[PDB]
Amino acid sequence: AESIIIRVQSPDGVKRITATKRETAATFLKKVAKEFGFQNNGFSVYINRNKTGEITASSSKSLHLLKIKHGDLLFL
Amino acid sequence: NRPNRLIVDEAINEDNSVVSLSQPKMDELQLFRGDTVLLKGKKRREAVCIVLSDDTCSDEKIRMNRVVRNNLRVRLGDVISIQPCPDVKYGKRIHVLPIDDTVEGITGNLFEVYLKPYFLEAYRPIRKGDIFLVRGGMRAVEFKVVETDPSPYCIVAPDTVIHCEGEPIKREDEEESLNEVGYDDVGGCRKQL
Repeated sequence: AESIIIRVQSPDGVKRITATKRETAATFLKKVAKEFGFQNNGFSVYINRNKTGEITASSSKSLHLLKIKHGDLLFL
Repeated sequence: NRPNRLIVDEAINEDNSVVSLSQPKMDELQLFRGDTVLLKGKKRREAVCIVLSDDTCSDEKIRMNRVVRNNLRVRLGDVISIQPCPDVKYGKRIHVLPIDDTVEGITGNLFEVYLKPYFLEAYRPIRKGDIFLVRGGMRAVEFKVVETDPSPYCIVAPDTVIHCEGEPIKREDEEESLNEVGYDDVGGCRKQL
């Protein structure tokens, strides 16, 4: 059985975000665009630590290159 | 017989905040990639760590480091309970203090040298009373977590200002020193153990 209990690491805490069984990046970008009020052309998706390394040094592709698992935690 | 209960064993990873479990077991417990799992040990003490998939892990055993094991008050062949954290929070306050024996001969500021690079961009889970070893800093210094904003545990928030008072703390009797000679202090001799 599959349980969507994915959690997001927010500055306040790591809580269970409102996610479905299937959804794309655009769907998630739209969520944070209303919940946090971020912009789709601003909000960046990251699934790893090294927050300081995200500054320019992180030019990796969040596509099939990094291979995102079904419920990867977003380190924000 | 409760799949969340596994027997603690040794780990191949020297990560102080990471545990290893079998893929089939991870599926049974419904665990993700870098998920934050809560490990309940003995004496009503629990620790939080990240779970990693390991093929060298048994179906009834869980691999973890010596630190977490000792802090869980469990020994080799003991049974612990693992449960993914549904609700976690960032440490809006970090109070850590160096041990008196680890500051012998030194003086000055250890905050900007040790109690910072190990927190900044680290994003690791810690519990009140846990001890971590900083190997990536020339010398291996032992630091004990006095307390945090949320009790009794939380995740290291690099955005939060860490606070380290200028007063070293004494070590407890049940708390061993990471300077002790363990299995990781033995090189070459593998099958000789």
